[PDB]
Amino acid sequence: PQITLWKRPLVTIKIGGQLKEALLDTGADDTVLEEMNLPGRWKPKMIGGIGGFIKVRQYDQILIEICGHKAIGTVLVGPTPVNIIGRNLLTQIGCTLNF
Amino acid sequence: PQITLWKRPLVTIKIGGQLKEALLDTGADDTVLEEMNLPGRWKPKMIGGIGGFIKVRQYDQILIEICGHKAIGTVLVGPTPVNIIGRNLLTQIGCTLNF
Ligand SMILES: CC(C)CN(C[C@@H](O)[C@H](Cc1ccccc1)NC(=O)O[C@H]1CO[C@H]2OCC[C@H]21)S(=O)(=O)c1ccc([C@@H](O)CO)cc1
Repeated sequence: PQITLWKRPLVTIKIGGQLKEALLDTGADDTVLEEMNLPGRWKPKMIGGIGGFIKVRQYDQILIEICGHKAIGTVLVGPTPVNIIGRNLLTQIGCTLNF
Repeated sequence: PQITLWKRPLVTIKIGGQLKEALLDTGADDTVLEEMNLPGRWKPKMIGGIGGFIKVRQYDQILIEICGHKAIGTVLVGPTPVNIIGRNLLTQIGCTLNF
């Protein structure tokens, strides 16, 4: 679809077999989701945002469906203010900015 | 134009008589610019993201040019690590997400 930006670009995602709402975030390199249970192995990592750095659990090669488009990539889990879909997955679903 | 997301969507902007590089950021409600000494009145504000909150100065009705597209709206000035063009101005230049 074509998404205008008068409202937050919030979409439904499916990850680990669960539905969630997430923000399509072109300013994020990486995808960061709020605390949740995910199967498989993870590794502790750090990520920085506008306010500083947080500790996250990095899950690699995770299947995630975004607004009906499939991606498989890295997902960071930690105390982010909101679920954000970053460019690592936005590229996989073919997302571009247009004006 | 059309901007793919393999790399950060950085564009040149013109604000307060200065040229700067800024992210086209669908994940930001507002526009947040690195510290600069703009004239006029402002209101204090706090905005939060990954890592917590930063203190910014809210200026209203600021003229900004984004890739030759003119806009006018609110800009928040503070210690952000990157210049962020948020949805309040992205709508004014006709920017959409497409996949
Ligand atoms: C977290 C989002 C919900 C919100 N943010 C926008 C995001 O695009 C942010 C931009 C960014 C990019 C580089 C450094 C710092 C910030 N990207 C980000 O944190 O990405 C993380 C994950 O991937 C990595 O790559 C870059 C960093 C890592 S915010 O700046 O904090 C923010 C908060 C409140 C407002 C108010 O106007 C109300 O919205 C406006 C903007």
